[PDB]
Amino acid sequence: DPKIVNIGAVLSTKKHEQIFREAVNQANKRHFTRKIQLQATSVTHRPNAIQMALSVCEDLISSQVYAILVSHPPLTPTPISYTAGFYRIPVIGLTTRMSIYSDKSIHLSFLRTVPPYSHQALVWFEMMRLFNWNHVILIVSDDHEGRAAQKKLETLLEGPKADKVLQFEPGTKNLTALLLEAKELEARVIILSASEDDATAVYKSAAMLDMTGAGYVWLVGEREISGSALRYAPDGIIGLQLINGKNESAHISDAVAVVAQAIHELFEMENITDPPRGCVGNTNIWKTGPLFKRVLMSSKYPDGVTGRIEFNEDGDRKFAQYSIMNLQNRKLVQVGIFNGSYIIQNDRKIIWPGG
Amino acid sequence: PPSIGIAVILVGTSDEVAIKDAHHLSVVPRVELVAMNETDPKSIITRICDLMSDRKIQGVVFADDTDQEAIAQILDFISAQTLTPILGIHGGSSMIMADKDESSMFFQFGPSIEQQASVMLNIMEEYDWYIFSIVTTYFPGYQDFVNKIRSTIENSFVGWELEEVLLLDMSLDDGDSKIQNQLKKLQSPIILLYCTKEEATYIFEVANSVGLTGYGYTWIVPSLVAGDTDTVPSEFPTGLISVSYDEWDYGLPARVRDGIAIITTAASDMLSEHSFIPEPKSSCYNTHEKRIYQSNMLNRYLINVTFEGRDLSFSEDGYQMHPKLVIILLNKERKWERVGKWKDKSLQMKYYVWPR
Ligand SMILES: *[C@@H]1O[C@H](CO)[C@@H](O[C@@H]2O[C@H](CO)[C@@H](O[C@@H]3O[C@H](CO[C@H]4O[C@H](CO)[C@@H](O)[C@H](O)[C@@H]4O)[C@@H](O)[C@H](O[C@H]4O[C@H](CO)[C@@H](O)[C@H](O)[C@@H]4O)[C@@H]3O)[C@H](O)[C@H]2NC(C)=O)[C@H](O)[C@H]1NC(C)=O
Ligand SMILES: C[C@@H](CN1CCC(Cc2ccccc2)CC1)[C@@H](O)c1ccc(O)cc1
Ligand SMILES: *[C@@H]1O[C@H](CO)[C@@H](O)[C@H](O)[C@H]1NC(C)=O
Ligand SMILES: *[C@H]1O[C@H](CO)[C@@H](O)[C@H](O)[C@H]1NC(C)=O
Ligand SMILES: *[C@H]1O[C@H](CO)[C@@H](O)[C@H](O)[C@H]1NC(C)=O
Ligand code: NA
Repeated sequence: DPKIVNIGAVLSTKKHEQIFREAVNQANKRHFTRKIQLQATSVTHRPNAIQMALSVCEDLISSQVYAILVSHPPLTPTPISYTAGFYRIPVIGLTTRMSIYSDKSIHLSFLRTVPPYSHQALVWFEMMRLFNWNHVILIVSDDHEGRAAQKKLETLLEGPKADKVLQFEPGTKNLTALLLEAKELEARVIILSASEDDATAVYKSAAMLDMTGAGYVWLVGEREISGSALRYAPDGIIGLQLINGKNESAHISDAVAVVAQAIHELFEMENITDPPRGCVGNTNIWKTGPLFKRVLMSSKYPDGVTGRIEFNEDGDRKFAQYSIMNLQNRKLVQVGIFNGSYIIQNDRKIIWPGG
Repeated sequence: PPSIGIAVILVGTSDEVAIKDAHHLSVVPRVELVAMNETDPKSIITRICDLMSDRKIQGVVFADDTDQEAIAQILDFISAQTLTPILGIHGGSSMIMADKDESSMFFQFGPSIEQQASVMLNIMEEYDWYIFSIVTTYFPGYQDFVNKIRSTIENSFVGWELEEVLLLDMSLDDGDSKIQNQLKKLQSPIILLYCTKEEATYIFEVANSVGLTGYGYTWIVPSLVAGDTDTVPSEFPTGLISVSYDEWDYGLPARVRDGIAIITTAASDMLSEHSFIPEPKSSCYNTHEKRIYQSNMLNRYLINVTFEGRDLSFSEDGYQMHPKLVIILLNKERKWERVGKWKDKSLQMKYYVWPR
């Protein structure tokens, strides 16, 4: 008999639960499990965030889970980061891309197998090196996510410089003011960060001002060319898609893989205590938690279904891979990929705006 | 006059007697004292969700006897999801909480990080201690703390000199001695330290092992580190200065008194200017459904309340407007001695020459 460690997961559907259950089973198979053996413990999302937090306590933490995997539903992963964060149990984000979770100050024990939206800057950057755009205007929504991306890009710029950053109040519908302020500048590469609904707002104003014409470059992210945002998106726009970034299944398989390796690496050390069984009455952090985060946080899984798994200082995926997208004749057309480090331009030619 | 339910959750050993001992407005308070044994998330969420179904509670006054700042956070959560006002009047419930939700209605007694750090500089001026360094963890508020310091230093014709500023990572362990290395780099008489009580016990334990607790080294820390004064961790250096909510002058039943004051007064004001006061949630198990039917129109009022001749008003970030502060000094017998009082924006010290 070996020691049973539990990993837990909060997933979208009972089909995905089954996938998690089977991922662990294969880890058990793949690994030497004489001393420690994994067990899978999962639930699906709850209707509101209080019921969710509690579910964590009753269903997961009650089983002394060393980790909790978290996807989305079919209501964020926050009540899960907190409840679990309360004890310093590591929480692994499977599909959330918001930049809030990159903040160690409120989501301390959080890491994810996907990068935050703001990391798209790394690509826009290799992109400015490639097509020699040295002068850009950056237009971001004045929300956390907006500033996150602005912060991220300015870091890399200190080559090519940023002429002005125009920040706008999210939810606004008539941006003609903001846009005309940008029209006056000599620079014609524009980088946008905004939600779907704010993408839409910019895209329109951008048109009625004749700035989506030829001689303009529009470089954006995934949110800015998804769903509603596409209905009014100007042709010649370049945007990104996080490859596999929405395959819950792909990410369950890989998270479990990394976690099972960390769990084994961990028990190579000593003075490893179990997490607290249950919430009620326990108010001390799990002593071994901060170590276990350290062991995960510097794990490396190289032949992973979602590619090369590896986390930065903030616990965010590194070497994430992006499809480079071009809106051509109103079709999203793949013109290349960012493969973690390099841009690789495929045969399909980029039609800029105007062209 | 109609009756609004006000629950008062007093955690840990407390005298329900004087509490129940200590109001002609436009509406009356139907108070009900409740004790609670535990302070983890499932306990606190559950106790409050239950109480909210049994009765119709429009307010909550929370007091506890611990040093768990996570209680302040658990509450802010609870407060925002259910849209119920909650007052953390004493304890962990009262510790500095930075960046509370937008939707919250959670207010705490005691001074904001920005204010304490102000207080910490007035002291350093009294004794012409102008040379100092900062050390913080990633605890929420740490940014408000450093930034409040800076814009003061920056905008001052006084000869301040911020020598270094260290940010320590407690998310990860210290089996590599990363912290130790950082700390070893400090070389200033004063060291403002922003982090949590449990965080600080560990930091000092390390700071000692680099000769930084001795004389020549003075550490100033905020309320949440002093925490509760009848508890002094063994690794707290003697000579340690700290601000503190005057649990001396201003004790519990007085706090529970104004507790019930603010929630009642604020209710009155809103039945007056609007001929209605928002219905209390019947259940937390139904927050998605009943959301368009709820709001924080009471904040307008929970803030600006005058009572018994005192402005018991709150700020935006949800901390008290002008609380009475004591400045305390950890002495040679490892007990906390009061050594100064903070009133308006005026600081009065007991000593002219600083003690050893
Ligand atoms: C994303 O895309 C990038 C770019 O293509 C890939 O990275 C390169 O990967 C290749 C293949 O692994 C690396 O190749 C090997 O390069 C060696 C020498 O390198 C130098 O010179 C180049 C050109 O300037 C520089 O880029 C690089 O920094 C070095 O200075 C060779 O000696 C290798 O040869 C030996 O092995 C090969 C097989 O791999 C045999 O064919 C040979 O006979 C010989 O035994 C080899 O060609 C390359 O160095 C990488 N470049 C950089 C800069 O990273 C990534 O792999 C890809 N990433 C993902 C996630 O897919
Ligand atoms: C602030 C805490 C996070 N914190 C602990 C309490 C928890 C409260 C809560 C639990 C369950 C439901 C609702 C609310 C929410 C998460 C952590 O990031 C941290 C610790 C130490 C540090 O130097 C910096 C950051
Ligand atoms: C809570 O604990 C105290 C002390 O043990 C006890 O008096 C009280 O009965 C307990 N509460 C419950 C659930 O009965
Ligand atoms: C993603 O999920 C798994 C990855 O292991 C794979 O079997 C499947 O084909 C993929 N599906 C999609 C949406 O590409
Ligand atoms: C709150 O009420 C007071 C007293 O009635 C009054 O002076 C003022 O209008 C209000 N205060 C604020 C914050 O406007
Ligand atoms: Na993180």
